[PDB]
Amino acid sequence: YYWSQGDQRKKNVTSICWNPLYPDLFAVSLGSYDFTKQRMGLICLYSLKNTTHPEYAFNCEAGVMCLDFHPKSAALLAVGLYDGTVLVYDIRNKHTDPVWQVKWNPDTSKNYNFYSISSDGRVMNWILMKNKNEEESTLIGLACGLCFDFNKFEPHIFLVGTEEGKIHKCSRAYSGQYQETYNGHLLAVYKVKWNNFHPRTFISASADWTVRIWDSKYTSQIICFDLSMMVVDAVWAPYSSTVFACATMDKVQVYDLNVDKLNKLAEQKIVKQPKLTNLSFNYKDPILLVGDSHGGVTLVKLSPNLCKSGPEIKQTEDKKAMEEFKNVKIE
Amino acid sequence: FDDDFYEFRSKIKELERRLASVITQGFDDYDTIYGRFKLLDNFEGLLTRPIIADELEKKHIVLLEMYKQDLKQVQSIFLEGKQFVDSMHENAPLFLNMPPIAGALTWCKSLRDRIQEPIEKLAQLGQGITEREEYKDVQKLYTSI
Amino acid sequence: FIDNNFNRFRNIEYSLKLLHKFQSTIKRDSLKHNLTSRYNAILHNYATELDTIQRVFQDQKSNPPLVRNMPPEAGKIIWARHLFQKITGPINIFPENVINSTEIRRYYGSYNTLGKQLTIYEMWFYQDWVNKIEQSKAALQATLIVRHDENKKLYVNFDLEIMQLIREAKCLDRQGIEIPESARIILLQEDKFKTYYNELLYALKEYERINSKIKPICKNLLLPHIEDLDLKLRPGMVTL
Repeated sequence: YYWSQGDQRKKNVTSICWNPLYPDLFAVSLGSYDFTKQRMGLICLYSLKNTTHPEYAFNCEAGVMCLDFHPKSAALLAVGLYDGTVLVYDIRNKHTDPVWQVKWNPDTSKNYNFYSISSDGRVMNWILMKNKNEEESTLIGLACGLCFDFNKFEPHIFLVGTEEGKIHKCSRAYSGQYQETYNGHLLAVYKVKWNNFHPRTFISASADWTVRIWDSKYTSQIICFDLSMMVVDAVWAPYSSTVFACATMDKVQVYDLNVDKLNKLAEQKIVKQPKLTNLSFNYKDPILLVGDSHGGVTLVKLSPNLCKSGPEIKQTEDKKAMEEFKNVKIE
Repeated sequence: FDDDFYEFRSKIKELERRLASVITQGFDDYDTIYGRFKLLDNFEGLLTRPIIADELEKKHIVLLEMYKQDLKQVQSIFLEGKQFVDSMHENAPLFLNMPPIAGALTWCKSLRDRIQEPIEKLAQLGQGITEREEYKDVQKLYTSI
Repeated sequence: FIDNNFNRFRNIEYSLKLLHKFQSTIKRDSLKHNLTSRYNAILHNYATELDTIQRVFQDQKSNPPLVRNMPPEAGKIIWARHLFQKITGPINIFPENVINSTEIRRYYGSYNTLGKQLTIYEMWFYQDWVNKIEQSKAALQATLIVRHDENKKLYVNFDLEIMQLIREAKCLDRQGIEIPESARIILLQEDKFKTYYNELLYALKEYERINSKIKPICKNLLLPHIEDLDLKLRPGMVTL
């Protein structure tokens, strides 16, 4: 039980992430409302076996968000500043618009590209070997939405849900090459992910509490599924099961579509502290880690729901075909 | 024909996008006028394809604006001493080798050639815009100069 | 499964999605009978959702913990507009299928009352907001914003004006509200002020670094050069 309260008693967890280079390493970001404390902005690092408090941190009075790590291995750290700028730090070392999203594009030959979606929608991208990083390199793409999801197999293509109620798609060759919109349910979508399995399946979730299986091969979505709290964070589970999860108000609603229908497979309120914030599952153990709106951290383990091990694994492509069948049924 | 076009336009345009990225590389590669113009005289056979004219017609405006500054910078160098050394039509004779009028005339010859070089380029395509209106606006002024 | 038309979901509108799925069944006027019995579950869970919306509005925008780049007033009016839009969907799906029984009309009464009240409250916030900036500028911000100068450090004079007009133009553009000419132009001028203050910041920090390296030795060739590096700023240039 590692319930971290380093300072963050008056902070609010904005993001939680894990490290592939160190599978036992996790980095969290929070935003503070009380300035009468240690410092401003947040990036905290710690391992699973290390002391509850964050082992390593970065100290400054700079509010920092849009955090991501070097793609090959944890050697460089990138952050998208609140004023549209971008900063990069050597890990092996001691604008009228904010940036919304950030991503590394791994080019193994050299440094790895940087893409930042701003709060207006427009996308920027660049990379430079000198990391003291100079934003002089830059490219701009005419982008309308805020959270841009990229195509796992073909990283140049991307999509987004816009406030106008559509879901735009395009790619890196031209920002205007392919400017149609996904219209599965045609709602103001603010979240997108991709099924981390065989297909080119992605998901997009709207302000109207609607979740949408964008199969890249289709213009009409597969399973127009539907549930309160779909504005907020969604995720594909790091299991063979295509498990879905939404989480607000110290409450998580969980879907295991691999064993049951689109009704919620589990739901859990948490009394540790109110208003759960960002979460993290690791593939290794079901020690699920979560933050709270009070800035604290916690974790629990429910191993019986780990895996079903027969239907999730090779029947999952059949399950996606079955979802397309459910579309033919909708028709 | 239109499936032909759906596929071909998209792909040929993705290739025009390499061509447009190298229009960007035009400046992205060099810091000096004739490095840039090495790369510009590089793109001569480019003028037979009306697929570059898109990003050209796009990039031409900002390119014209940048080039106009350099010509005005040359005029400012001619009439006023620059920061790294005093350069003027008067040409303060600190040292004398040939007639002072002679040295000043050599300086003015170098500068007028530097001025004529970009002007001819703009009437063209690989280094110009085929005489658009903005070109005429820049051209009256720098012709007077 | 007619009960499942709702039970597939905890939301009326997704139950209505399943109702829309049921299109082969419209041939028989017997689902319509079960549809007629279910119209009441429709209306009732609609009522549940809007009662939750009501307790939401009763906790006005100032009460929840908002984390963003939107002023309180713009966030307030936009949250009210979004609640109004969230209510509108229901109040529009309400008629034309249950008008006959008018239970829906009984509930539409309270919903339209809430809508008019929301209109009035938005109007009040706008009375507090729209001309607030006009007063601020015409009284103490549009009277020759004093450029930033230095005596020992950089003295900011109208940082408040900077931040205010930034947020104003940004939120007005984002919400699609008309920006007055005065607001737009004092915004452009604030952009100028901010860029120039950043540059002067850099310059003063340069002098600071140079002095930080000079003073360890206190040489009498660079100390007089330091003295020569002094300049004077008259009042005429404070409006450049």
